[PDB]
Amino acid sequence: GPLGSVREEIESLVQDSLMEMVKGVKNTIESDLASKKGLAQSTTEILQLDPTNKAFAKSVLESPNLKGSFLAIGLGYESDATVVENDDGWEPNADYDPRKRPWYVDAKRERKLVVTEPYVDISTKKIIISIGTPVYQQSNFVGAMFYDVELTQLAQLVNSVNLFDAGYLFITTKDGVTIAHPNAENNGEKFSQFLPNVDLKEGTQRIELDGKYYLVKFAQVPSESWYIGAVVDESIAFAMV
Amino acid sequence: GSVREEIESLVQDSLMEMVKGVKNTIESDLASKKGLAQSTTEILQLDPTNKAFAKSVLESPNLKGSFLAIGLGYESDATVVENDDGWEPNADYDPRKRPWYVDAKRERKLVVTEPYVDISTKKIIISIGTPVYQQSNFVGAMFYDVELTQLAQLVNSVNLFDAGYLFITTKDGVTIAHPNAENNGEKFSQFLPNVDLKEGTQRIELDGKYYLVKFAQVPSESWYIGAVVDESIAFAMV
Ligand SMILES: NC(=[NH2+])NCCC[C@H](N)C(=O)O
Ligand SMILES: NC(=[NH2+])NCCC[C@H](N)C(=O)O
Ligand SMILES: [Ca+2]
Ligand SMILES: [Ca+2]
Repeated sequence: GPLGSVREEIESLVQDSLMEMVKGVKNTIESDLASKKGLAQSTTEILQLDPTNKAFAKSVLESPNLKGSFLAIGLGYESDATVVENDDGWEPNADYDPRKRPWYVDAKRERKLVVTEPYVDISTKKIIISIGTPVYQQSNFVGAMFYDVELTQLAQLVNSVNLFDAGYLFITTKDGVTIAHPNAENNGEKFSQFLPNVDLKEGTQRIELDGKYYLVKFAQVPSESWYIGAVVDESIAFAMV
Repeated sequence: GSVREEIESLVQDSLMEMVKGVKNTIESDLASKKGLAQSTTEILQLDPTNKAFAKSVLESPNLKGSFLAIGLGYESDATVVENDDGWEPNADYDPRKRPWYVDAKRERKLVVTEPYVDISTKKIIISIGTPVYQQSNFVGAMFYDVELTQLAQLVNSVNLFDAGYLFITTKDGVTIAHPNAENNGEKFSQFLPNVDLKEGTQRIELDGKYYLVKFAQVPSESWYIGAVVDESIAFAMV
């Protein structure tokens, strides 16, 4: 056990908290996504019993349980770029082409159910992930569907945990864009503005920022390709143990 | 003694682990299936009397692949719209005298039955039961059969080093999960007499052998998780 027996206990405790958040993120988000996946899949299959029937589509997407399980649900058509949608607070722009949206492109490309990476919603302007499913009349691609999922539980998980008064946990994208933070205004920004000179990589990093010493640990969430980050002030943490 | 109390401690650890495992697999499985059964019911409420529409929806691949069997019983014709390729309701089959129907009709909402023997597959199953409405008329009820195979895997995955095993019963003591599957369907007292279906620690004597029995209740259902060990064999191992 090399130099820093109190410093290798901090690192060990941060690793403990980091691992629980990893399991914590999986046990909430992934189990929720799995539930929402099957719901989106059945909805897609039921809808292509009569895909061009947009009245039937609106009827299904206005169904209370389905309507209350997602932020918003919609269908974009290939030929028309017509959008059937169930959000009582959103209607397409003059400029809104579904066929060039991330959930659409992914669904058409994979020819199966897809999940997008965190992007900022157009109506809500919050960062969300969307469940994308392709729609087929009968082997002919007519369009794709979006099932918006707000990352609320990520905001709750991160807020709850306090790394023994020395720091906090946070979540970024694969490109280091913050999506969950105790202070929510860091969301949408690259984590380099509140935590500069830190590489987005799994493992342990130690840096000095203007007279302060910080301990940083990153872990990945393989299924959603997110990074979970842990920061503490090593000086405060050291004296505390 | 201290060693006997350690055994009781280790049995409790395995017991609590199993309770957690049931909630982390079965309950999350039910949670996902309940949301699906609820959305499926409301979709069918667009045209409840449409036999063809119901059939085509119940035959949708993902929906048909997420349940053991899905059906709709009517209050009038007593007819059934089923999606089981290998079944067809006998003349003696009345949907409205089945557990899922009465429970769903009694309640305002979606319901989950106690584990019961499937009339067709003869397996032990639970059914998600929902009411079907038109104009706010009760026009019938639906069932969503769920196999309890994930219980068998949990129960079978336990290795207590020949000292004992874990088992699951209903609130009535009817075994629905056992390392010896031949005990499923019978009351647990058939192989474990003089044990009350109560939460807590019990020590019994059976055929010159001494056993330690510990029960825990799964509150969302009413299932009891049972933990049993041969105290002599347990002493031997640890
Ligand atoms: N609730 C909404 N904002 N719906 C429309 C946008 C859907 C999806 N987030 C997109 O940008 O394509
Ligand atoms: N797999 C089946 N065939 N299920 C239909 C018969 C049994 C069903 N649980 C009921 O009592 O309604
Ligand atoms: Ca709207
Ligand atoms: Ca049939």
